[PDB]
Amino acid sequence: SFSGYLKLTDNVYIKNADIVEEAKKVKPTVVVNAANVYLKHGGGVAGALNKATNNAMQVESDDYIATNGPLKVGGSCVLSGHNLAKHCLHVVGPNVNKGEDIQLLKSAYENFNQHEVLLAPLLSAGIFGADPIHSLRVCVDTVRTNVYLAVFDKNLYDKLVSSF
Ligand SMILES: C[C@@H](Nc1ncnc2[nH]ccc12)[C@@H]1CCOC1
Repeated sequence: SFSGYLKLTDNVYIKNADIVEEAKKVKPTVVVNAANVYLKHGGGVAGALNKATNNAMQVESDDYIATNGPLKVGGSCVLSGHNLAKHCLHVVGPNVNKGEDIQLLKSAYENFNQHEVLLAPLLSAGIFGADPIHSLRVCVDTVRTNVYLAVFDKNLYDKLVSSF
């Protein structure tokens, strides 16, 4: 049901799109959230996905943290996808603006290998402060399952494709 994606490799595809609008159209099995360790969905992809769930994602996430404590940087958890997907895979990439080790980006992408197909953003890019060209290269060299990347910024999408 994914449409309009450019094929980059055997298993990685990319499109200039808002991941929230893509999830509402496709209703995939798994949508990836660019989470932080506390699952506090304030801005970027996380704030946008949470708003589309009418804050149900944040209520579920607060119950998960009250029970389990915070995630690790590089880690993940599977929660409901609410009205957007069957499941949401909350993945924590390193936030370079907070001094987190960029080597953890490969560990973050390894979480995608537990799922046959995913709709996802570029981890650690945008407000997380890492170089998006590096994030796409780590994605391609780490993920083996089928990943559909939605990149919101038009200008960054064009740069990612033309430098691939
Ligand atoms: C990390 C990434 N943020 C998003 N990529 C996809 N869907 C999104 N929806 C809300 C944010 C968002 C970068 C910021 C703009 O494009 C690249």
